[PDB]
Amino acid sequence: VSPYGPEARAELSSRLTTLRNTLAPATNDPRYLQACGGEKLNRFRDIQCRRQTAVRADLNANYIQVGNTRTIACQYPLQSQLESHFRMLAENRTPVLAVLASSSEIANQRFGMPDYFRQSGTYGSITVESKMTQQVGLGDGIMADMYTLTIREAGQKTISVPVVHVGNWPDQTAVSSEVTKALASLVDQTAETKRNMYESKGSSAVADDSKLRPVIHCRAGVGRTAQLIGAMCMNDSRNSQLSVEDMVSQMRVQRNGIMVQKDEQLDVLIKLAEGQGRPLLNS
Repeated sequence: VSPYGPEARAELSSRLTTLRNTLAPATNDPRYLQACGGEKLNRFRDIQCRRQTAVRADLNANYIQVGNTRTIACQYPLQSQLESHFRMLAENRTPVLAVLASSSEIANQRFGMPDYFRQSGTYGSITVESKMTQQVGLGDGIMADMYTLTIREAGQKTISVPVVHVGNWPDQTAVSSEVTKALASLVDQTAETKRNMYESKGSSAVADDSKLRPVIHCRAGVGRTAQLIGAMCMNDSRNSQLSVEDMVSQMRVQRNGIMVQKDEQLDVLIKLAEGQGRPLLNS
């Protein structure tokens, strides 16, 4: 018996599959947040948002927790959702926003994915100012671009959020383990330098568990986002013993059944798992 063999992984896929089929949204499904007024909520009719963990009423976003690791996964905001997207960023006092949508995607107007973090802009009352800083090589040609978004709203405390942007991670693909672990750490490390900044400042958002969470998003927020979230979860010593099965089941139950979309992305979390002698299945 090898916990990571052909057999074992076959068992993992059965379970995980039944869960996706089971979590599929029905029409007006009560488990999922529904678009109000006819305004559009969902980037893709079928990538839905669990009502219970929903962050705001008008975004497709979710508070997620696997083990002891808390973050917020979302979809790329549609143009009309930006003033709320920034609001959530500000109120969460975001220690870091990781964006995994490639530059070709954002570039292509057909996709309607605004280039919101790479330049200055005014949305409603919220004015934003971007400023590029370092640029880090993660390996295998992958590269992260770093920015700093300053969010200003009249009458509100000005908040700046550090952005980490992996511009060349194609949609529907998995970056290797090594680039993945390399990315996860770069995200954790950025998170703490900023958490530490609010901490030495006495911000009460530190007490609060709905705040100071890493916001991550790609295109649909179930693919490239999941894989990263599964590797941040594994970087936490506290999340010990938590198998891949639970890991995948919590993301899926707290967002939708498409979390960890492709079988190759899942292979990556199975690789990291094997590398720590971490279990795949439960029991």
